Amino acid sequence: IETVPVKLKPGMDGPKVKQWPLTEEKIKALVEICTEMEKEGKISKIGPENPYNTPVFAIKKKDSTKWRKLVDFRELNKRTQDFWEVQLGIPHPAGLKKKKSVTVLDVGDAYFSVPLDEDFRKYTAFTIPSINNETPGIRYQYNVLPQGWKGSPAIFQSSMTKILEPFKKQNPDIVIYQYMDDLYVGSDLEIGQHRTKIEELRQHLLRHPDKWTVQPIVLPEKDSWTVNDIQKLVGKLNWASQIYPGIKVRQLCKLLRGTKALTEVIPLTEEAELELAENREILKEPVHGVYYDPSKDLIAEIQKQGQGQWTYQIYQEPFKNLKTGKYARMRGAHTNDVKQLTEAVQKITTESIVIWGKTPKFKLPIQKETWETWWTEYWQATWIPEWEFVNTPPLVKLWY
Amino acid sequence: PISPIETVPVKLKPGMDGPKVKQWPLTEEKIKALVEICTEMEKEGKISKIGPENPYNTPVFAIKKKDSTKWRKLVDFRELNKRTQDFWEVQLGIPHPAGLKKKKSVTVLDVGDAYFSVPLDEDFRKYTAFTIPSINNETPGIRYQYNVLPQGWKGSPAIFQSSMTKILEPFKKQNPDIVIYQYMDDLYVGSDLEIGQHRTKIEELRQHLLRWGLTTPDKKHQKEPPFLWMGYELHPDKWTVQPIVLPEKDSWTVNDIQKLVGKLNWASQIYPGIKVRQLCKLLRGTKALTEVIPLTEEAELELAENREILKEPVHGVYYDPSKDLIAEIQKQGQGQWTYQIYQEPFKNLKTGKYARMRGAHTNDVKQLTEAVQKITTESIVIWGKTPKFKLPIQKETWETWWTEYWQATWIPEWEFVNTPPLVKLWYQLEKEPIVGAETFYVDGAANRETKLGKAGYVTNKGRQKVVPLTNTTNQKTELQAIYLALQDSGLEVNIVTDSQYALGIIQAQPDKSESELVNQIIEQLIKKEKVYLAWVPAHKGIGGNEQVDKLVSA
RNA sequence: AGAUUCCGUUUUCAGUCGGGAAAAACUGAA
Repeated sequence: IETVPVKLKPGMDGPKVKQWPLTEEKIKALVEICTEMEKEGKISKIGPENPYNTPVFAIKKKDSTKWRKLVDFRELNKRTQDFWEVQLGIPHPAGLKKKKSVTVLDVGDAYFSVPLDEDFRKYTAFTIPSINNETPGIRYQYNVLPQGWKGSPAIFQSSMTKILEPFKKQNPDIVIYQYMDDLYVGSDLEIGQHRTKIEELRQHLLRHPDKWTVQPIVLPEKDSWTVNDIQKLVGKLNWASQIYPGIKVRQLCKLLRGTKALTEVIPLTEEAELELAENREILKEPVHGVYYDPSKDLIAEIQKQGQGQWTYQIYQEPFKNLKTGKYARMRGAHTNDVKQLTEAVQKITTESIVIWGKTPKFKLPIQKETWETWWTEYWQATWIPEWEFVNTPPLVKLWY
Repeated sequence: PISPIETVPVKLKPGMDGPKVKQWPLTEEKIKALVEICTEMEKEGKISKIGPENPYNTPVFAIKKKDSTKWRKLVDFRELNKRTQDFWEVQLGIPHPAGLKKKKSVTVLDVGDAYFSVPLDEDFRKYTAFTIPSINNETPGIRYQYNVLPQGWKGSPAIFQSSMTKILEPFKKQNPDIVIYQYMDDLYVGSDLEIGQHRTKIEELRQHLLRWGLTTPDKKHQKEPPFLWMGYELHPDKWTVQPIVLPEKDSWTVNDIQKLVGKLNWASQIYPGIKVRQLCKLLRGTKALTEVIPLTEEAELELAENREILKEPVHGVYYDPSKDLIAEIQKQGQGQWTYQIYQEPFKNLKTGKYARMRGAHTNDVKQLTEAVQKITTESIVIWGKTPKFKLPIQKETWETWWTEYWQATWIPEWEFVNTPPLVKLWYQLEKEPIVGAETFYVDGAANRETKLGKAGYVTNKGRQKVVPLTNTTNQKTELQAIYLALQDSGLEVNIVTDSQYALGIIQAQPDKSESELVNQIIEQLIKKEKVYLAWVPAHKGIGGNEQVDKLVSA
């Protein structure tokens, strides 16, 4: 077919990312995966004269049988022209948020048909590493819409639309949202009657959000109120005001007035009895200021809660939590924090794809070095969100 | 024997045009020599005469070789390179000898003259022109242009590697048994074969190269078990590296200074730290390549420290791809650790030291982990899998620590080994306030302008200290204050700050620190019997707080 | 009132500190 012309964003050159060291194993894996694609002619060997490079790696999928090539296109994507003329995944459903069950499909393999604009192929250059560097790397260049590219789906937007239209008009009420290589097929039909529709949708292509829930902040249930037990409460409710401007500690601080030993017990008087109960109300009443602005990034923050539990909040502007939650991956033996944090990361971005239709940008509570040496071992996704390493302060306590 | 391989298309950096530089007239002698020389490269096909039209030019140099009427002439390509299409060097690094598996039959063919054999793209040759004035005085000048990868040119290596591989590919699809590793002009050819049949394969291979102009000299490897592939003497069970000699001549010439860098830098992927970085500064102000230019104590001393390291040789075993990898780390001191990756008790691959302290306040538990992760990838690079560890830390000590830590962490093939210096969390804070402990309300402050402040406290009993302070920040006072209350108190103490900074540092259970006060604050912490550090919202009328608040104000 | 965070290398390595809230340092050695 005649290739759709795509071009890098104004005044940005293609990507030039160094490759991370790969295990004598993932390498071998890749090496065969490529030699085939080469035979199928989806890729093609290139030289040292193509100054560009994106890193690749071997993910390994679903119930884990084999191997998958994963190109970390994040850069080429940042440098790729936005898609808005050929409206990339047109309006976001908004229905998805609400359906009894969404299911994601890997429409991705479709991409390998449509030919990629020749004057753009250089920008997908990737290099398979060699052990001990005993060999020049094998370098290639895509010749078709590549798997993780931003350009891909939008370009193939129409082909897809024609493909689903029948089945969509055939079942006027099953929402289908395409995001990257996935197809989020949501419905409210019974589980069995859902699956059929998927299968019907599946032949075509062959040619549970409604349970999600937010975190209601609550103060403890006490009687044994020591001085610091109150000091605690006071501190939190202080910070909590930044979120709910109505909450106020004062009658509480009054209980504390003195120079009392932390262990001293204290009589919770009506002053506070009024305030706690009154505050408890507002901690469950919606911060009317929440707004998902399509033009702002989503930020996700995760805190470690020790019991193989973690807490996260997605927000565009601070204190305006679009959503908050808590993943508790009880890994009695599978306790690789790294593995957990990872699973956290993966489960949070899928939630956001299904809701806001964007993968948040994460602020990981871990050292780059560490996150950098094991992440791949557990990553199971076709995609990879952006991430920034950080050091969590007392939020662990501030909401757990 | 100029190879018939297709040429890699080279460009100049966009916005730039080839070089144009004047050649300082050389001595009658020098000139007569460069000609003498250039004339045969012209004969061999390596270069060629060209008309005085070609705008571009690069300088030539090279003195008496000390053996009859010849000279050693090496060209200044600095400019041409400064305007050349930077290529993509396709390798994570140099190969480590320990990474090599043990083979039965191995030979190392040094492909000779390999550069001059591999042809340069036509449309870039223009740029490689150079002249030969030398004619004493009524000088005009000879004018040549390369036809093959030039010696100093930026492309050379990257283009040569690409060529070398395209050529080996064929012979390789044919001999899957054979293993060819290239690294510059050296072809390590190994194969687990009968010295007879190997000999034959090496014959075959040697001829393939020849059909591509790559001539492999007879002065090869034919006997000696200590093959020198990349300076690694490759004995059948022990690769080694002969200590690198590093001279210090009279005429310390610029290029010499550059090449010197090379040797150092090459060894560096074995030999721990050598970077003559401050000598490198001498290269940050380049001039004629033939000029001599020394440097101060920076220069002089750098070479020495490098030498010390370069003196003691190194070596290890090869990589049995059937025996486990075992890394063993040991806390050989403050902020410096050691480790060894072996497969057979006294037959280790790489040993290593790991000095680091990633934080202003770290923990041994924390640093151990860092050391682990370093070693993990480091293997994944060299061997291709993550080793199994033997670490100076008890399984329960880890388990408590991760649970008591806000960040997520993880070590792989963890296994306890009771070694002498062990790792432990020196202390821990109380989860809940100590009953009957004098509660210290702490706070400090300092005027930004003056950089002076006070630090003190008040208590549930009656004690009430306060202290004058010079040149500090409010963080430093808030810490001073925690310190005081620590000193002026007993084995069990509840303490309380209006500062998340100090709280944080302490919460992290810092073993040591760059911060003396923090160290001070730590020394006490290890001495006390129970500590519970709490935090309260500054400026709220929180009891005791409002009080110490006023005491530190002026 | 004070206090966070991210970035500057982006194939790696050799040599040190500061700004801003999507925004900003090189050479040499591999």
